[PDB]
Amino acid sequence: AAAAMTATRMPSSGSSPSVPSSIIAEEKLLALLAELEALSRQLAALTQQVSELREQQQQ
Amino acid sequence: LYPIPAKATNVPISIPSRNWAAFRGWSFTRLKTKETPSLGSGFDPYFVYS
Repeated sequence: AAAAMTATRMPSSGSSPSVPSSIIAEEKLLALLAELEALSRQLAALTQQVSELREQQQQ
Repeated sequence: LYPIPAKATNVPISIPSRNWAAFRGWSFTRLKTKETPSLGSGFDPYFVYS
């Protein structure tokens, strides 16, 4: 009634960026698709000359 | 998109006073909540389904 009455008396907000580091970029990209063919070409050339041992030993 | 609480059989909805010139009609269907990602979101951490 008196004394104190003179003054006065959720779910999901879904953030995303959190506490990780900063990020950067560059545009000098992508030789790498050539080596996948270099590697599998030269791999064949190994077997090709293993065959050239065998095809001369068989003579 | 209006939520239908689990086991609720009735879903009342309303739009306050409006002009309906050129209105074409209504189309409606029902979706699961777990099968619906929130649109107002870059990412939805509760969309635990694919």
